[PDB]
Amino acid sequence: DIVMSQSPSSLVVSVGEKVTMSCKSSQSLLYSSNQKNFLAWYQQKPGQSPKLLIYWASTRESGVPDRFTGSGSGTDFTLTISSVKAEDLAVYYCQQYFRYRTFGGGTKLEIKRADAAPTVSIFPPSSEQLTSGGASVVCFLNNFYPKDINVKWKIDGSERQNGVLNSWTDQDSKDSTYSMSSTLTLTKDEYERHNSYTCEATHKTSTSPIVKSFNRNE
Amino acid sequence: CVACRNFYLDGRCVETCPPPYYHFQDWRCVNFSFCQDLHHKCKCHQYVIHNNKCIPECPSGYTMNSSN
Amino acid sequence: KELEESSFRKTFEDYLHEEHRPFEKVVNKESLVISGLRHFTGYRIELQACNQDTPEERCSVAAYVSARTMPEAKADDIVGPVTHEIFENNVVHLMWQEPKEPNGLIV
Amino acid sequence: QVQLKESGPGLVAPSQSLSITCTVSGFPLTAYGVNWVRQPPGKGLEWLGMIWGDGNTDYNSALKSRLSISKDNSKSQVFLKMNSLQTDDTARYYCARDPYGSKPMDYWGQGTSVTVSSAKTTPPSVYPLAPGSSMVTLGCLVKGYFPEPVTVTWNSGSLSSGVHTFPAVLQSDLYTLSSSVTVPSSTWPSETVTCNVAHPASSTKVDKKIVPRD
Amino acid sequence: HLYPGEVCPGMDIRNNLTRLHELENCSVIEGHLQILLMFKTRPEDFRDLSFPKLIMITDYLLLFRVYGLESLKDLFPNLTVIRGSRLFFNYALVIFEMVHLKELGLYNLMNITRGSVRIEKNNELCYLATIDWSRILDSVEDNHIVLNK
Ligand SMILES: *[C@@H]1O[C@H](CO)[C@@H](O[C@@H]2O[C@H](CO)[C@@H](O[C@@H]3O[C@H](CO)[C@@H](O)[C@H](O)[C@@H]3O)[C@H](O)[C@H]2NC(C)=O)[C@H](O)[C@H]1NC(C)=O
Ligand SMILES: *[C@@H]1O[C@H](CO[C@@H]2O[C@@H](C)[C@@H](O)[C@@H](O)[C@@H]2O)[C@@H](O[C@@H]2O[C@H](CO)[C@@H](O)[C@H](O)[C@H]2NC(C)=O)[C@H](O)[C@H]1NC(C)=O
Ligand SMILES: *[C@@H]1O[C@H](CO[C@@H]2O[C@@H](C)[C@@H](O)[C@@H](O)[C@@H]2O)[C@@H](O[C@@H]2O[C@H](CO)[C@@H](O)[C@H](O)[C@H]2NC(C)=O)[C@H](O)[C@H]1NC(C)=O
Ligand SMILES: *[C@@H]1O[C@H](CO)[C@@H](O)[C@H](O)[C@H]1NC(C)=O
Repeated sequence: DIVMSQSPSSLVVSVGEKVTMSCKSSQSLLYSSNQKNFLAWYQQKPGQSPKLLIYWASTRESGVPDRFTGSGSGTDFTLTISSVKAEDLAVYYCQQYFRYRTFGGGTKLEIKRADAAPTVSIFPPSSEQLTSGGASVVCFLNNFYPKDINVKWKIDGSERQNGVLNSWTDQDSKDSTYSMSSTLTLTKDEYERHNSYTCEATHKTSTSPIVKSFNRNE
Repeated sequence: CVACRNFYLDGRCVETCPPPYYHFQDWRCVNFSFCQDLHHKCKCHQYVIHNNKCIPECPSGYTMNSSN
Repeated sequence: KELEESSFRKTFEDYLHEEHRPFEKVVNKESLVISGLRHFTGYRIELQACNQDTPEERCSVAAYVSARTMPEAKADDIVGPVTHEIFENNVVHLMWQEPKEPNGLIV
Repeated sequence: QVQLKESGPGLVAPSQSLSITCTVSGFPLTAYGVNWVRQPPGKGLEWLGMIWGDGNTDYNSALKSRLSISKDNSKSQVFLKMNSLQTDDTARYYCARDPYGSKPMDYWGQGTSVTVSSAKTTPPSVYPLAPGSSMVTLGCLVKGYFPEPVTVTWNSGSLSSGVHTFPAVLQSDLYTLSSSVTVPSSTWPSETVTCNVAHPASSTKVDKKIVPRD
Repeated sequence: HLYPGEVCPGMDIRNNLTRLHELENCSVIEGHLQILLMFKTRPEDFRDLSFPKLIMITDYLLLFRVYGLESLKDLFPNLTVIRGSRLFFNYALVIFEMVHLKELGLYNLMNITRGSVRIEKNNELCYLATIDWSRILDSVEDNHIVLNK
């Protein structure tokens, strides 16, 4: 039974820096007959399928940038990215294909970037949703860094905690920022029972929150 | 391909014979069963397995583990 | 390396167990002089060895060899007049007898 | 040229079987292997099994007890069958070409999402998010569907750089997500911006034009 | 695709052409091929004789004293590789005392993977100077091509 162990579980690096990650197999993957290692490295970008980067431990797959170098033999292997690009954000897996196939746990590569304030957008419920008897107030907080952000909802000036759903996107492949949606769901009746709706975002970027709001009446 | 640079397997040219196949006559990949059939067709050369190759006889210092 | 080549020639030595052309039965001799042959011409010579002729010949596999005779001195020298005609339009028709018997053929 | 595509049911009842078909093109199944790999939500890649050119198979010693891999060489299709699924079998299932002896798995299918649940398949209600009274951000709320996934595009994919499609949130056996698109003010509402939402499991595909408010 | 036909074992074909038809369906000869000592054969015997399925020989090809054979272009039109796993005294190709052979004509022969070429004592043999063996063998240093037309 071949066990593949990857380290570190994750690493953060700014664009341009060198990165190294390890893969260790419980059994030697070196084939006597050709003195090659039956080991491969895959890259899996968020929401995409895995892409082969390296095979035979050191052979780079067609169309793979020279930035990626595989090294090691027997049981200890390394993947190195000489100068990380923003686009390299992904989970890197090693696989042994000696006899049957086994994947490692993966190494998540994250990007460090300059701090960035979020772009805040607020949306009243759709007239179509209101016709159906529902009312979802959406607030988007886009393109910010670091990931930690705090969103507060206010209805008629008072804070609302109940009924809020938040979702964060994966780090952006091009600008290395994060985005998040915050949805406040109410019944149409409950929605029509108030006038002012506010979405307030607090980030390391400012002490004063980024505020967006609207009045139902308008 | 009209012919293979390395080895032949399942209508394809391959770099090496991967496990669980064996290198045969330094050009094709064969399974255990094939190598076994050659061995028993003798029972000339009773074929053996060594270093991922199906070969006529054991190298010097080696003997046939009968079963496998 | 020379004894790999020695054994090679020896391997084939060991592997080695109607129409009429001009011939000659060469008695008590290990040479032949083939006379009356066409100038600068190649020939196919089949040589065999025989240890019986009397009650039916008993002979060797052929030893095949080929050779071209030497050429003649003036065989290719064009003879007879170099003749000419000149047409109304001053075109010159040169004429010469090709060399009837040359060294191979004239190219 | 080289392609693989998985055809799954998307939702499996607990203790029922899963059947998938991987249809391939651009290479012969007689010369290549096909592997099956799964990825549970937010987890790694797990190798399930493989089928060699000569039809013989290899399975993951765990899943071996309830997994079958067969193929039809003439139809260029490979089959996965998995007995008595449980919650933990919920994952995205991929088929991948294995040019054995030369490369490891090189060509991967886009994958097929399988959800193991008793819950009923429910199509989403798609709502346009136009802003109230340089750039403008618009959105699309995709609410009350099951199971995952949904595909969201903007102007059938014409719009891509300014797009953010948020992970769905599950509340009461129904998922909801939102997608935003940021476009130049000069392009909207003067030019149409449409959100295109597909929910394969319910065989629904809807378009919602984002219309300005009064 | 690759090898549609059979894999056949090596053969030593002597005296008459009868056994030669055993190569009928071979795409690969897993062994050597020797054709020798055919003294009664004439061109007529070769006019309708062809093995277009033969693509490769794992060991060596040897031709010695085969009468009436003037070219190999129709015998082995598609022979592409001679691997030379086993050799005849260091040679992967041997053409010797082929009385009547005018050309090799192995127009599909691209590679000799191991071993050298020995072409000797073929008094009618031409189209040798026209072959660039450096395209077929890594080392032509050990070739022995002499005493031919
Ligand atoms: C004919 O085809 C072969 C196909 O690979 C061409 O490459 C030669 O391949 C042989 C193995 O098939 C190599 O030989 C090996 O060399 C190593 C030492 O380097 C030795 O350890 C092995 O025992 C074996 O002898 C050979 O190096 C390699 N040569 C080159 C230049 O690639 C060959 O070149 C082809 N020739 C022509 C003229 O097309
Ligand atoms: C193990 O190998 C045998 C023999 O393989 C055949 O011969 C090889 C040299 C090569 O040419 C292979 O591609 C051949 O298949 C297998 O037996 C054959 O099985 C096929 C069906 O898959 C059948 O049509 C053939 O007639 C069989 N031929 C013989 C000679 O038996 C056998 O299936 C293999 N077993 C396993 C477990 O892989
Ligand atoms: C060359 O092959 C032909 C065709 O048969 C094929 O080869 C067999 C070994 C087997 O794999 C068949 O399924 C293939 O179709 C042989 O010719 C035929 O031989 C059979 C008897 O074996 C006879 O019934 C047919 O009528 C023959 N057909 C023709 C057109 O001749 C042939 O004998 C094989 N020769 C050699 C040397 O292998
Ligand atoms: C071919 O040679 C064999 C002996 O090797 C002989 O028995 C057979 O009759 C010969 N056939 C022909 C057609 O020459």
